[PDB]
Amino acid sequence: TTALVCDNGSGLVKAGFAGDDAPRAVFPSIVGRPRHQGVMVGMGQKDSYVGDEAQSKRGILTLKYPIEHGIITNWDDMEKIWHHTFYNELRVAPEEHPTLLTEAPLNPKANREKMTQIMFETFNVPAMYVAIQAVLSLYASGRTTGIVLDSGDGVTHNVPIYEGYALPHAIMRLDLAGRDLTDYLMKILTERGYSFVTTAEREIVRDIKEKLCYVALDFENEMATAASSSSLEKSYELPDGQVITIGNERFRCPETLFQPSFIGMESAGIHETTYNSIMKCDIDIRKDLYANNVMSGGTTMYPGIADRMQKEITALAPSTMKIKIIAPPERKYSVWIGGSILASLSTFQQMWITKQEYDEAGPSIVH
Amino acid sequence: LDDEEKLDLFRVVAGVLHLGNIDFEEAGSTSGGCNLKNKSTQALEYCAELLGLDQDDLRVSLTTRVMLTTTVIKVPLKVEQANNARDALAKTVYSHLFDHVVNRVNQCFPFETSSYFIGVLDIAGFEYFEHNSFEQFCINYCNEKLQQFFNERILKEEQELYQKEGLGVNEVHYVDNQDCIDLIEARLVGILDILDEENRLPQPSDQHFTSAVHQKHKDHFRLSIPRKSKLAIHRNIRDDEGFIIRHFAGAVCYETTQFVEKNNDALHMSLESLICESRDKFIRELFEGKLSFISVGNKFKTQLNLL
Amino acid sequence: KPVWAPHPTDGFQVGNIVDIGPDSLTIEPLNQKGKTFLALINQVFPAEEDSKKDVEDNCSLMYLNEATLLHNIKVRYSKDRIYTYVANILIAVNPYFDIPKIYSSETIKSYQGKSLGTMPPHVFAIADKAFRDMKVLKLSQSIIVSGESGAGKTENTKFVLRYLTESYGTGQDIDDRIVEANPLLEAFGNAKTVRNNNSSRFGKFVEIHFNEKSSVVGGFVSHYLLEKSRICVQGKEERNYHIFYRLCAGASEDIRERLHLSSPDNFRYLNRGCTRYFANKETDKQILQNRKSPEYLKAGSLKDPLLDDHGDFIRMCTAMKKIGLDDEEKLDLFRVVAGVLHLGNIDFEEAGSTSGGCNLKNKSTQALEYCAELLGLDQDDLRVSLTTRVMLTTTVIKVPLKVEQANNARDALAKTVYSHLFDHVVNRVNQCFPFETSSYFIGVLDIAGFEYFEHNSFEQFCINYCNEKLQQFFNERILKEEQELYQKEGLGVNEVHYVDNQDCIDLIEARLVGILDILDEENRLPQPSDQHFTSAVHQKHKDHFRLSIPRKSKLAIHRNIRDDEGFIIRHFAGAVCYETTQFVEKNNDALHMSLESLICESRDKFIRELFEGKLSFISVGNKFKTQLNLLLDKLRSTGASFIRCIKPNLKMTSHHFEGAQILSQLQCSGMVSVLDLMQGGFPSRASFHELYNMYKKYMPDKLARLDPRLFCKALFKALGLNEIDYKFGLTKVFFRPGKFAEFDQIMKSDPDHLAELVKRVNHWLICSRWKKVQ
Repeated sequence: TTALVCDNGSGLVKAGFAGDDAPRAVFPSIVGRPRHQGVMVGMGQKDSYVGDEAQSKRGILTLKYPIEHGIITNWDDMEKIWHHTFYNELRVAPEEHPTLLTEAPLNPKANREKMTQIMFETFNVPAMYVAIQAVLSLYASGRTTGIVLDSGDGVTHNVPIYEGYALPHAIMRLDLAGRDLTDYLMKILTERGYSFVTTAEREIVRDIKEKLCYVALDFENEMATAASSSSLEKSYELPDGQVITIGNERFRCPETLFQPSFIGMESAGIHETTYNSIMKCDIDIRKDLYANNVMSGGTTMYPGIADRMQKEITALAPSTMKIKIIAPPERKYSVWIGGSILASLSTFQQMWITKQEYDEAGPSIVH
Repeated sequence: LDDEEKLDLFRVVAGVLHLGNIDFEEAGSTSGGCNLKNKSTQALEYCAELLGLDQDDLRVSLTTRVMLTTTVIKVPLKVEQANNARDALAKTVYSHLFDHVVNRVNQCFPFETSSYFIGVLDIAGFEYFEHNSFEQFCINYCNEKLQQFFNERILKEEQELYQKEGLGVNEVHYVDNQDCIDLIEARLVGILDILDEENRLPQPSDQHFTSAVHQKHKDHFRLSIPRKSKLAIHRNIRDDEGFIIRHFAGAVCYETTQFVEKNNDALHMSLESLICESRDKFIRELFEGKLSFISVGNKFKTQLNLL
Repeated sequence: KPVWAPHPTDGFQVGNIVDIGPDSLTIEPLNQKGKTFLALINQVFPAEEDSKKDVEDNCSLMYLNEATLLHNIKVRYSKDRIYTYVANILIAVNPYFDIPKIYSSETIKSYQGKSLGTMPPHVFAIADKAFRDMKVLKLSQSIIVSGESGAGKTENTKFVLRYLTESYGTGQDIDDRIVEANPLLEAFGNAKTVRNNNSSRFGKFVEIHFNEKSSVVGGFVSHYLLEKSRICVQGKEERNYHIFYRLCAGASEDIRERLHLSSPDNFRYLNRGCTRYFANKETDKQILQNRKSPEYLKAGSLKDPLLDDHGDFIRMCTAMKKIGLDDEEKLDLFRVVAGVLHLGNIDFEEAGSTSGGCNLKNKSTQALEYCAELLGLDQDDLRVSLTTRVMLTTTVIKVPLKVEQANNARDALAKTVYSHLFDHVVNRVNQCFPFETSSYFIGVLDIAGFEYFEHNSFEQFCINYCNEKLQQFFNERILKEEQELYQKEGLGVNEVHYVDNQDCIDLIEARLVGILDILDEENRLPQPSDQHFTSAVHQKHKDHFRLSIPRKSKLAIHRNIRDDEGFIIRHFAGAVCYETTQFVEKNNDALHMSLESLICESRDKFIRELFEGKLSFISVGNKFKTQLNLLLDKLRSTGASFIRCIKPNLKMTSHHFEGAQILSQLQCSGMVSVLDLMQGGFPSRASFHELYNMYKKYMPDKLARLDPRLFCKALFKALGLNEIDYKFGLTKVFFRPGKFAEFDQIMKSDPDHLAELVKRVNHWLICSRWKKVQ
């Protein structure tokens, strides 16, 4: 019966039935084979632990996120993600539910085909649809116009939508955030002697990326107040008892979203990709793209955005034009609350691909 | 009814009046969010005194969508959804207040061991006006279901009686109104099955709902467009301003203005954990994750088919 | 021809076939037009031509199947003929009210010595047959009464024992002790289950001994299977044992203050499940206010037609003085039961000096003073016996235990005392009917049948495993032995093989690779796990046809269960999912050597009377497998008799027949399967007295004066039927396939021709008058 909304996060895969409250399953996507010899021999140990159990078994495994820069590593691990999710989280048979899968706005062919095709032949769902995560965040925001900033680990996106059409020539994909923000944070925490070099320990880095980071209002002036003796330094406690004091680097890492020169990539900041996508849209429509700037995803939950984003855009944007940046709480589940609204609406049941027609058609027409 | 309990009944009726005096605006930090107006601070102090709630906990319950990750977060609502939530909270209190008055009266004539019973219905007939809306469509829809009951109890049962008394009489078939029932309340393709789906849609529209009736039922003999009507009044109404349903009692045009607003009866979970959680004993006595918006037209269709 | 159509409410209803095709059998109901549905070939069964007939033996039917057998029982329920012979198996239906004269002593004196089939089926017609086999083949006979709990297996057992101590003489000076003792031992062993309020959680086996002179010499009652786990943990809708609610709702205030007893919610072994008492309106006001727990105050009494906890305490203490139990010894029996309750109130923690060790909680000091006063032990010597592992180097050292092993040791010590207490009560009762020089004996088994619930655990797996071993006994005693009898009576019959359940036996109890051989090895493992035990079943038996995973099941409930939360075993009675939560805990029955040198060493004389280096944990599942295979050796060594008791309704009231639950009791008892193998080469086989009643109505009064042995031999000779199609036996006529239906149309055809053939065979009997006399 009931449809299932499963969002193919790159974080943070999210899963839950069609409405009305919150996702049933959220997990950090990691697959990990055991890197040490067993010695206790027990046995009973699994060939690969998925999350959450692989986050209770850090240091005995080598964690591998299965989706890297929006590309799935292999469908052998992906199928195990799916199987784990449906069976050992949700507790549901795929033949009972038409499913809803998500993708990125711009991703290479045949990554949506091969996925769709394998999931139809392996799990044998009766119907399926694949939605881009940005469109779903507009349904969640309750707007029908605006440029959508969907920023999650490890692919961010910039999609302009106008009532209710999309402009293909203005959609921008940045591979800037968020795993590179994790790797950059790990590179500037080595600068303060905290040797977190290993794959597993990168999850601990991610936890300091969540909790302890903040953003400047202006870089140059926060660098000024950093030179002062004031307490920008916050003390974190580590699982083995160590106390880590980070200060300058604390606001330095998120600023990368406005200056990709910090990471050293040639691409320009969210600031400039916003302006350059807006100034690829037709003259009349630009008026309502301003003030319907909508943020989304988990990596937009740094404290100083959006009012950093606001002040910076307001400096490059035309004078006397009203700019509002829409950023609700809960942005990590924005996409999912989108999907819930979508698959519940009649008549869009008939925009699902059904198994009988798929049997004849195959990967054609999906895209 | 005690005079001290009559004063608490007057506090509930006056609390609905000072609930409607709360006006919203936009803000934020959330940036998208909803806040209240400056003129709604004196009105919120007198409203929370009658209801028996704290002012700060009622201000972030009319303006937010509470959800959980089990922590329990709060997500600010839109301004149109705030105005629909205040109006839905006012209709929710009067619903439980009307059921409380009949429960006080039913307690003055309690019954014990029963078997047979004589019911007495008192409901209005086809009342049509010059300007007809949603409530006149609910009255005429209830009259078409009662008239289909009268066609199977006055005409079908009666001719069964002519064949029970030795009269015999050849069966004469009546003209059914079942086609109107499978227009107004039809599953997936009915008018109430498109009206309740419009409220679930992001950015609802009265022009989109009017065109969806003619797009879904293009050919049905019971349905007509304002320009196909011969009555003059209907000649002033535009295509996206209403639609004509032909009933057994006549052809009635229904305007589509505020139809969607009237079909909104959303009961927000944060307001449920507020009206239940009131500090007043009378309100507690009155009120003694699915489905989002719940449905109003199918709430009434459930109570009509149960009758 | 009409067939039997599956109906949801009635199970089976009458209906014709009006469209036919593969998996498209369109069935129109009879006398209910319109409701024409479709079926499948395996769900439709043919029906009998005559609807007014009811047959004593069901092998006297023409179209034998489950729907024609459920209709014969539905008609004989209406005509009040509850006792019905199906082949060599007695089928009994519980009426739940007293039927006139069927239990009469004039009825019992009538039946005495009469041959089977000559007299109508009755409970005493099975007991008379298994008394003449004592003189024929001279072998001890075991009466095995099966059926779901609350089906009358104990009341019909008291009718069988009353016939044996009356029809074949007396025997015992006092009969009534055997009858009266059963509700006494059911106080200790009965509990409350989801299926039945009054259910027995033990398998009693009466052994009435006799001698070569054929007279009773006394008896011996034992018991097999005790739900020891029930003491420690109970289900939500279940109670514990029914003696604890008869002690807290029955016993006086000069007994409860002397045993320091409080309300059931204070005791750990009684605060898990249901604490409510079984009482009626009058008894509700009789129970004292201090005995009523807050859950009893909120939810009130439990209702049953028979049970009353305060009422059954008066009939418990009356039955104690009738078996000769002294009131001073009854007070020591109450001190042992109360000592198990204050044993469960001991709570452990960690400490130490040992640093790893186990200690007790502060709240367990007042509870330990009252527990050691009832048990008769010192407090300090019991505190370092629940918390240490005593060993020797011969000095004798003590090594503190873990906290989980302390909680398992306290629970194992509580189950150990109730084990020896249950054996002490049956030893006190067996002493009231002692036996002397024996040879022959008649056993009477009383154990429940396939009882499956919505939530199934370890004890439901022990009941279904015991039912699969008993059903493999029924497949080699009802099907194998019976076809040996067809080849002993000159019938011959080609052997038909049955489907064996031996593959389930070598799954549950297989050596090294069995489920109990992995469950008992899990408890020996350091840090046991329920996830490790569930994955070890699927890792060890990956391919077995009897085993399935929760995701491979189609039932919805099972769809909520996760892979590491349970496993599905397919049984002969159906596919049952067993949850793996607390399976390992229930398989723990470790008897620590320090506690053995404490319970034996008690200062109380009653405890001494009760209890009158290998193997570590000892085994619980293989403790019960030893006592189950020992009872199998007593069944394979004795002559068995098969009685099946069918419950007609869940309300337990007279004149109510549900038809859907009764059908499930025919499918969860092997009845359909035994009546498909047995059909073989001679599906219809009817006795001479049954063929006299069914066909005398087509005969005139004058001709009907003949005896049934002569009437059946003159009607067979008059028709001249072929012996290979119609076999004439000693007391029955055996019909080949399609020939009983052809014989019914002989009798329903040409009356003048049949009366002329009766005249011709009468002439032959006048000529064959002297030939037989020499």
